[PDB]
Amino acid sequence: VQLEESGGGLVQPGGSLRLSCAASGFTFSSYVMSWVRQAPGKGLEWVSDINSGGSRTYYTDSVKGRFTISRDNAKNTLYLQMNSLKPEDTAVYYCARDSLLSTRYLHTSERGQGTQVTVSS
Amino acid sequence: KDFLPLYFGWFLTKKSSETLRKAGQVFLEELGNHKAFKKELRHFIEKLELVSYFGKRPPGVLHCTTKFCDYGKAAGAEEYAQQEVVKRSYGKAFKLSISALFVTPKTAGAQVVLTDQELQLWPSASASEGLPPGSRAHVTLGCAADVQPVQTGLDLLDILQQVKGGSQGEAVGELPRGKLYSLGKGRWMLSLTKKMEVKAIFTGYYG
Repeated sequence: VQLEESGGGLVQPGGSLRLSCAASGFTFSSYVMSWVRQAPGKGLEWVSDINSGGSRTYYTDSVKGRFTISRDNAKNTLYLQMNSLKPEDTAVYYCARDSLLSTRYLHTSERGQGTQVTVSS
Repeated sequence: KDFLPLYFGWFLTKKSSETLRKAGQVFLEELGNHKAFKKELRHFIEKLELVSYFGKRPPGVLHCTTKFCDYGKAAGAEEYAQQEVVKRSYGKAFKLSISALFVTPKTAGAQVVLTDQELQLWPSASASEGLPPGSRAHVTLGCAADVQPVQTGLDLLDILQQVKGGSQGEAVGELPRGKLYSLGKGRWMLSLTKKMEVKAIFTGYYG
């Protein structure tokens, strides 16, 4: 099971980034997919997830209205559009197989290597 | 008029119920012997045998409740029972995934994660604000003497609120079946390496 994130970087508050995660080694169109993040000195926390067909999405209250999760099953790819970013959004972001509720993302084999997002002046 | 069930839900087959019940008892025995748990026995209640502590256990087979109806007296029961998806699904077999086991000073249970089709059978409280639909889904495995089994879902929601914000901490143990987390205040969560799959029938229980 392979997940390769990309799209991270440094941005000023109010800016935007789009993260990508290319999946291989499983039937991507069968799985709920998640994004989680870990800020400095903190634990892995939820961000968003999306069902297999893309018809249902979930966001934590702290990113609601600012982030948008989406997927392209034909390209086996997961996306996170991050707009109106704040310093509080600085963290390493991980894509993970399965739902947030399933806590698969707590297991190293179930998540990608992670990508750094930094929001400051 | 015809009355409704006491509740609707998924009732495990004997084989699945036995598998999950045994996994829960093994967890209780393992957890109670773990140094990290023994060190925090003060936040929870010589050693405590958690099998004994959780001395009220489900009789018969295990289940995962969807809608408590109280024969039609509960709010929303008639609206739930009249749904096409509920009528169409009545008596049908489903596979439920169990992704975690949990213990608190009140209850011991298993967290259920539902497929999209199964979420259609989840009904439309303040404890669950900001969590995904169906977060409460669980199988009760044991309750302390003075506890009612409905507490198991409230305990799970409270655990998930801490997990959501990353307050689960670093894992404090590896057990044979997954990663163990100490959430504080007597709460413990084993996130399973591999989800357990259990077969169940969606139906109504009448008492």
